[PDB]
Amino acid sequence: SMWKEKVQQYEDQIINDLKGLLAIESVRDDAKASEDAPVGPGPRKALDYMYEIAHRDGFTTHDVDHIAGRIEAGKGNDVLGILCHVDVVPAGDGWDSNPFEPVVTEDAIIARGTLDDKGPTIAAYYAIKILEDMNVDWKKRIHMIIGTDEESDWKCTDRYFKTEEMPTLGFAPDAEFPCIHGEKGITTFDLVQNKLTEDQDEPDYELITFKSGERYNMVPDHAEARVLVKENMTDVIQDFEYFLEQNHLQGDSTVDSGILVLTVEGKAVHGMDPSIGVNAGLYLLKFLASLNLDNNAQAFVAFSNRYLFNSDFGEKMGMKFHTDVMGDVTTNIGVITYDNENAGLFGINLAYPEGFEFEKAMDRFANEIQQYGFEVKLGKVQPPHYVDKNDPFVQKLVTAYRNQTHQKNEYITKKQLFNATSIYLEAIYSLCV
Repeated sequence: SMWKEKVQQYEDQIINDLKGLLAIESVRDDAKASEDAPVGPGPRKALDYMYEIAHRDGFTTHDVDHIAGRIEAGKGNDVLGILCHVDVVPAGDGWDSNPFEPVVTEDAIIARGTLDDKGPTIAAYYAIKILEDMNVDWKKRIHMIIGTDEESDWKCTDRYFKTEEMPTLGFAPDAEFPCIHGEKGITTFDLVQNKLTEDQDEPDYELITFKSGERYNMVPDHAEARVLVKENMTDVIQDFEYFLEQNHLQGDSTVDSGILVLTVEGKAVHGMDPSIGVNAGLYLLKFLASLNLDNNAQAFVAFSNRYLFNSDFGEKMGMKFHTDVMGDVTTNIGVITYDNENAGLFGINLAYPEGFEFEKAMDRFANEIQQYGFEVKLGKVQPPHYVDKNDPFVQKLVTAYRNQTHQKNEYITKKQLFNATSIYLEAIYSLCV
């Protein structure tokens, strides 16, 4: 395309830069490591080499303990990350050429690291340099993140991500769980009430059943309470209507034979953002809170009100947590049930960004709850993670690709190399410009 010519104007500089990087015997050497070169002198030089060309070309860089680092470009809130590495495996068995003296041929360039990774690392960097030469007007920051330690897999756990910013999206071809934003974390768990089989006076109201929602991460738009009314009913009915209008709610009340049936409609919406909908079940419990109920029903209504009502962002559970780009901890109450025999239950869906402290928070709350006769039953934990095929950059790469088109004696084709730059080039452009 136009992209392809563009690169062709940088052919010699790409080759030169590449040669320079292949010529470094950046092989792991644990026995000669130091604090200055934690995996040995080679990889350290290869990482330094990258910072030099970055500087030569005017990019800011940032080093992390001389094991990994980044070359920075672009402008804006979002950060696209491209993760690569400059360490290389040993050459070893029967090379027809010097593995760390690159030979550039007519069609091809021959050396260790041509394929993994030095070639793609250079392609990526040149896509960025080319775009920069255009003096193009960026809308995203780009972090070319460069590692040296084969032992790490780019986890939010590993040395770089302990302290450096997490890319909001990106490409990390060789890691299964890179620290890149992707999928919100998500769990479920039940809050279960301990039944209280004790003795008490007859109550103005006995809650017989309550049901709202189902076991989906949706905001329930329907709730029903069936209540035994000791004395008269005109007051409760009148108050329910008032409550419905004060809260701008559709709902309704039905009587038969001493049983009052209270019904509240809400607004279903996905549980991944509950603030947007209206939880019928929580609203109905909110109203029950004003009544003299039997003990168990009253503790159950009370619990909803202390921890649940009007707390879409985990606030009343001690779990508010805000992320600069990745969103907030979110709590949807998808299911609420109650009956005489089993007492009460609340099903919670809790969505979190990396890296909210999940189990620590649970434990704290798990205990706070003890005093109220409520326990936590843990559902499935699905931690935040990156999904390569959902990633908007990986996708532009596949599109850009479509638009265009440990061995011995490893080599890379000139054409493979320039094409790789064209495709990085197109994709990065479309996405950050």
